[PDB]
Amino acid sequence: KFEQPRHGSLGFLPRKRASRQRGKVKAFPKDDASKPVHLTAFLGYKAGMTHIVRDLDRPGSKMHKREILEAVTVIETPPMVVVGVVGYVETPRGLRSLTTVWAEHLSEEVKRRFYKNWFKSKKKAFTKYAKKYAESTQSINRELERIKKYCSVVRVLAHTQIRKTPLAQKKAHLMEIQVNGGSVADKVEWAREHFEKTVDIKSTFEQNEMIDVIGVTRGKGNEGTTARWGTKRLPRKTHRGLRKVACIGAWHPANVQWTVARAGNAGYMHRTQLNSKIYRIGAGDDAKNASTDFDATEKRITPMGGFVRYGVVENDFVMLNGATPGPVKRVLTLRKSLLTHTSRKALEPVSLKWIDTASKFGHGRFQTPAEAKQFLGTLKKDVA
Amino acid sequence: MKVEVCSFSGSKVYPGAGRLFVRGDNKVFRFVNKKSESLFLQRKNPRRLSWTVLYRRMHKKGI
Amino acid sequence: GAASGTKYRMTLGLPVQAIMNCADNSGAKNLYIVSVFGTGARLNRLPAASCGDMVLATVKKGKPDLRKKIMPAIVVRQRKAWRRKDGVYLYFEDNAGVIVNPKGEMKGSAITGPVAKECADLWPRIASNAGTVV
RNA sequence: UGUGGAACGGGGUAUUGUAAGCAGUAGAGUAGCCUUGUUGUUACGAUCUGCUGAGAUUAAGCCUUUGUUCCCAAGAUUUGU
RNA sequence: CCAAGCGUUCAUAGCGACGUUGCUUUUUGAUUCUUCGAUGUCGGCUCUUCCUAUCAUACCGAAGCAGAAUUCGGUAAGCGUUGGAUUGUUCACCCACUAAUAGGGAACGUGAGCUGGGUUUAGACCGUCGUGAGACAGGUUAGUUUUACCCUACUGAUGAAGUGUCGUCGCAAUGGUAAUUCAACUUAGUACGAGAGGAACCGUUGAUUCAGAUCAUUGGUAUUUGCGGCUGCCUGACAAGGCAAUGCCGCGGAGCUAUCAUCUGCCGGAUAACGGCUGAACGCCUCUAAGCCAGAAUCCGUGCCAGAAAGCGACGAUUUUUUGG
RNA sequence: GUAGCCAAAUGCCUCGUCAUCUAACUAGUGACGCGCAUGAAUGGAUUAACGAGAUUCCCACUGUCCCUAUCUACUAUCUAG
RNA sequence: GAAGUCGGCAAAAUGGAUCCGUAACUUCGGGAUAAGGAUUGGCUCUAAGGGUUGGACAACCAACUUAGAACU
RNA sequence: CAGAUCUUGGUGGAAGUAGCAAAUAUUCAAAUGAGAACUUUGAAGACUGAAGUGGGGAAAGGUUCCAUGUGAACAGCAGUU
Ligand SMILES: [Mg+2]
Ligand SMILES: [Mg+2]
Ligand SMILES: [Mg+2]
Ligand SMILES: [Mg+2]
Ligand SMILES: [Mg+2]
Ligand SMILES: [Mg+2]
Ligand SMILES: [Mg+2]
Ligand SMILES: [Mg+2]
Ligand SMILES: [Mg+2]
Ligand SMILES: [Mg+2]
Ligand SMILES: [Mg+2]
Ligand SMILES: [Mg+2]
Ligand SMILES: [Mg+2]
Ligand SMILES: [Mg+2]
Ligand SMILES: [Mg+2]
Ligand SMILES: [Mg+2]
Ligand SMILES: [Mg+2]
Ligand SMILES: [Mg+2]
Ligand SMILES: [Mg+2]
Repeated sequence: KFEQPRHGSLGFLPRKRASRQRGKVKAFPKDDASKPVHLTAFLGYKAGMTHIVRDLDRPGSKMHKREILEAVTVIETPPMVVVGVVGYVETPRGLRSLTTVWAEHLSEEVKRRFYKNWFKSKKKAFTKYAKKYAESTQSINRELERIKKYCSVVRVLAHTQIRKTPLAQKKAHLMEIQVNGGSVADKVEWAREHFEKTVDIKSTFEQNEMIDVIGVTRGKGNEGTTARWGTKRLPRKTHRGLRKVACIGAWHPANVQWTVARAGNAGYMHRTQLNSKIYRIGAGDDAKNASTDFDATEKRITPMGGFVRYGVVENDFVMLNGATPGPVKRVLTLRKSLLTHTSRKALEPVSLKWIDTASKFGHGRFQTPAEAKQFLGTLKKDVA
Repeated sequence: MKVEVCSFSGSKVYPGAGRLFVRGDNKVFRFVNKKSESLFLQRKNPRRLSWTVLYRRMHKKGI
Repeated sequence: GAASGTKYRMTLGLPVQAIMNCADNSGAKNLYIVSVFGTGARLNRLPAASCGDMVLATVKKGKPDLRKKIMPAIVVRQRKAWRRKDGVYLYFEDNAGVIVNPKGEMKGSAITGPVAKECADLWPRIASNAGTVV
């Protein structure tokens, strides 16, 4: 009596710690053979958040042709390197990996992924495989041919160039990225040609595209039911504590039910958030990364003082609208959308008017070093 | 995309910075942060606080 | 409902039992919020109003004729800061409303003090009698 | 033994709000001595002004560093088609 | 079920006596089978789940121009079912909002979960009763709410290897699963209607409730004891400090956090009710007889979460010139 | 059953009836009284002052609440005994 | 801003002193700190209020208050 | 003797578990020693703050007083005390 909806979703169970950190693509987009060959996912690094001003183009809206302010998330996306290919055969027990073909040479950062102590090891990871590649170059072609004959699904092995980021970790992140497009033979040919080659973010995604972001959320440790599940605080008078659930079950079933809120792990969980819109695909080689057609000031996408706990973004980046799972510097998986988008909100072209680059280490008031120097004039340190 | 000026500190107010306070006598105040807003509500005179620009303009700081 | 269109979500500042100034010349001074129109169902949650919202109120201080009865009213000012779609957080010095009939027509004829833009766009009768808007 | 690390130092970014010291008749005034003055010396005086957007703090879960100084090429356990 | 009848006219649009067949009862009662070497006792709060006897939401059927209103009528429990004044209360009535404020079960769900307003018979007052001690289809006031450290369950957390070792990348059986409702505007002063008036599918822009994150902005927080300010006393003064169980005040980065902040939340299949097609029997007719379509917020999937610690695959290197392999 | 007093800490019926306060009260206060079963030192009525007594309300105030968040110390926790 | 709850339980708020001002009612004693207002630092001054003591008076010594002003 | 919430004694699982968290608070060096978080000395930082954690008594205890030694038991950790 006095009904209320249950607290939290039974679809996100169990609330254990994720068995991974990277962020796993659970489902790739349906393959269309009529399209050209392309990648369906990319790996980036969460650099930080800022906000933009843009003019809204939404007829029928009170804010049509008016300025809106929006929080955005900046993900640093240097080009990934294709290092291999995996073929999967359709079977009555699911997809099965038939075989995996690697590039002749693998860089050190990807080879660090195969070790817990790369430095102390003998660095013997693909040394015998590499010799096979340069003996006759015939077992490589045979393995690729078998993927063409069998293997309805083809995925490239691609790794990040984490050394180009300011991260202290040297071990690169490696993932299977499904190749969608025309024909299994063309997938394998495309993959072989990209061995040891870079694929960059603008060849995967485009401006205004709607994508999904997959990552592991911020760790929270344990939490009681009040914060883990949102249960009501018990009264001040409650003996033996109030941050709990008063009644965790009836008589009969003489057992605690799985649907009752319990204290436990409250973070570090795997989530795929849908419908993040790409507001900008920045280029790491141009000094007007954060400039607009209305803000001509030559500035890049790094706030004053650098991204807090990240550093300077010197590579390509994406400027998704809103929030993403996980903390600054966690690797995030960007995936092509499984849905079709025809709504006006999804289809509207996005043209930014201004990107904030003030310090996020406080109440920063200057967008650029030059603006700070002009407003304040000269200081005791500036003169000498 | 116009940039306002704080009613207390005189600093540049970019979009999303601070809060806007509209007083009962229809006078609108723009504050760049809570410090400026709090000081204003403490009846402080910005011309008496050295770090503001009203104090600097009045006292001709920086020639 | 059927004011002039729609209103964006605004931080609610005036729950039930809140008392706000009467900003009109209807003879009232002390609107006491009893209910908020459009409030759905949520256990233990108090109905709460923002600027532009129609509420039901009683008059606690003012003309004896206006008291002891429930009347519609519109919130025109609030102290809790809310966020405009352009990213500005704004607030007024006080909480005020004006007595209206269900259609939204003002019982009084003049409004003292500023009036929120959200209230003005939704209710043209309030906009006609408003002085400075925002 | 490495485009290695660490501890410091420097720059940036932030926070506060103008350091100590010295000077000034700026100062409500007051009291002693004189050539007695629209700068009278002298002493006391909350405070004020200037050097001084100063000084302090700044990773502790900020950014950066070709600066400096040190350190590491070590031991122990287990595991085989 | 029966059909005398009301329902100008038509016994069963909707009402419907006398009889008659059943279901349920959360009603006290009946009984006395369990418990008297002891199963904590009302209500409220909290929290979960189940039923359908459906208030709202989805789709359908019948009566009369639309418009509506009723039968919620038939499927259907997926998803909702509120804020108060009062009742110790259950019940109930009242002010409101709302799409709607449906009814029940879970040891009359829920006290090592609380609370203790009810009950609470020790203190005490009253009314009636009693010669009295005392009593009560009554009223009143004051009256200790104990223990988990065991097993299991549940929530999270590690983990041995005979099937070589240690890694990297994966598959997916099975379990879980999620979205919800509203308003305004276009359609449209249009279909329709003598007139008055007056829609619908769709579309758009917003919003409610819920769900999962996040911290650019804004707000809260302060041992940043970061900077400044203040009182008493103490280190002879200044300066610089200390003590005052965090002395006190302003601001206060970082972090944490807010429905006080922002972001994001699909489409496929099979159906129910019910409606059509080809077609008979019962030589005609008729959705059914076999079959084929269409069809709901239903069900089952894809999508989302876990990943079998005794389900599995691809791949890399295989104690190194000591010794083991 | 006089003077008084009362749905009273005494009225079953009962949420008595009227009025007042409230948006809304089975509360409370004021009245009313064939009062089941009020009533005169088994003391009746009134009463300033006093009360960690009971009861209703108003202002102040506020995390009681909307709706929760944050911080400190000691635990819990891991270790030796 | 009591919507929470049986009930403001708990907490908050008030608080010293000086000057203003203080209702019903009353056993005339009270009620009463009723209620309700204002002020309060530091510094530099001014005025008044007492004692010892040398020839109408007086140079120190020994002193403590109260009220006010200006500045900040 | 299997029972009597049997008697007396011994000994289990619960378990290396509950716990050993009031009364602001300790740190450095030296000495002694087989061994020092706890002894002693010096230094620092603090507290009781004269209605004392100070200095005495009455009642009660009865050698607890002092020196020199010891360190099994006791001082719920330790022990050179
Ligand atoms: Mg208690
Ligand atoms: Mg920040
Ligand atoms: Mg409630
Ligand atoms: Mg499944
Ligand atoms: Mg001391
Ligand atoms: Mg009465
Ligand atoms: Mg008599
Ligand atoms: Mg424990
Ligand atoms: Mg108030
Ligand atoms: Mg209440
Ligand atoms: Mg309530
Ligand atoms: Mg209290
Ligand atoms: Mg025996
Ligand atoms: Mg026997
Ligand atoms: Mg025995
Ligand atoms: Mg223990
Ligand atoms: Mg003390
Ligand atoms: Mg002391
Ligand atoms: Mg002694």
